[PDB]
Amino acid sequence: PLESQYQVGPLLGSGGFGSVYSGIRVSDNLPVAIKHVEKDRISDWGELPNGTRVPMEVVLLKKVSSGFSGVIRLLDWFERPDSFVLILERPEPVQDLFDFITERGALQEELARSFFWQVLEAVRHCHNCGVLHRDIKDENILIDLNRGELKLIDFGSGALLKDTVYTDFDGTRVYSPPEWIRYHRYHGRSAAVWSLGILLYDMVCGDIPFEHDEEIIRGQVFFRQRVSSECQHLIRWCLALRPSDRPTFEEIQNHPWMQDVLLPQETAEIHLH
Ligand SMILES: Cc1nc2cccc3c2nc1N[C@H](C)/C=C\C[C@H]1CNC(=O)c2cc-3[nH]c21
Repeated sequence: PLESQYQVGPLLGSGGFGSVYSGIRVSDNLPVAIKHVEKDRISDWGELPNGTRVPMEVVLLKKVSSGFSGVIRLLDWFERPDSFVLILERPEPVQDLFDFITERGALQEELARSFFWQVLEAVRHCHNCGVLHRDIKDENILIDLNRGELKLIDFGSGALLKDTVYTDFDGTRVYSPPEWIRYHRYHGRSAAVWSLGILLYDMVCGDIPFEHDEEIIRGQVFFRQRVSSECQHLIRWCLALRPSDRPTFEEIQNHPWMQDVLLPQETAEIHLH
């Protein structure tokens, strides 16, 4: 079933998420990504409308799937005795934001604005679809280098969006909010805004602002690179200690630093080509 449909290429990466290979769909030569995840390594299980027991990740990807290119598209999935295999769309050429920032260092603010805006549109879409990502970070963002379009990947730490408190977390600790560190409690949207503040800092400074738990709890932001006052203000707002002091997504996108965003194509032409 999987063998007669897909042609497996080289390993793209492996980690907590599992193992992801490059691939081609034989029928139409479509570039794909083949993700393998061990059953033992999945703690978060979900159910389809069919009543079928699948990883939460599959549930969440189906819930976010549409013509919108800001989230990775799940094309197909398969169950093996000891693993689940996910077929994902693969943009070509592509590079993850972590690698991109590593190569460029700190991003120009115009470029950071375009990237951050697109991330915001992607996250808002997820929330509007009842999906919380819980792992927003540079490594989980792909850049379509031709089109200047960004894509959220890896919903393996995600959950159904709810208005009540989360007492579980499996994403990246250095992106997690002080209320998680201190109390093991957080709410979806406000935790997501914190991680977005970490991400934005990372874009404009070339690195994350905090490494240790004590740094997260203190939440004192030091800028190691030249960053405009407007951007600094937005970052500090997203990184407010009290979750209710953090901006809503609307407030972020209405912020003066976020005005006059480039289109993705304009972004690629100026910054990527
Ligand atoms: C180059 C590349 N293309 C991709 C296309 C579709 C989906 C993924 C993807 N990943 C890469 N490269 C990255 C660096 C490799 C592993 C990261 C891994 C992280 N978790 C995922 O679910 C996922 C999806 C893709 N990649 C991942």
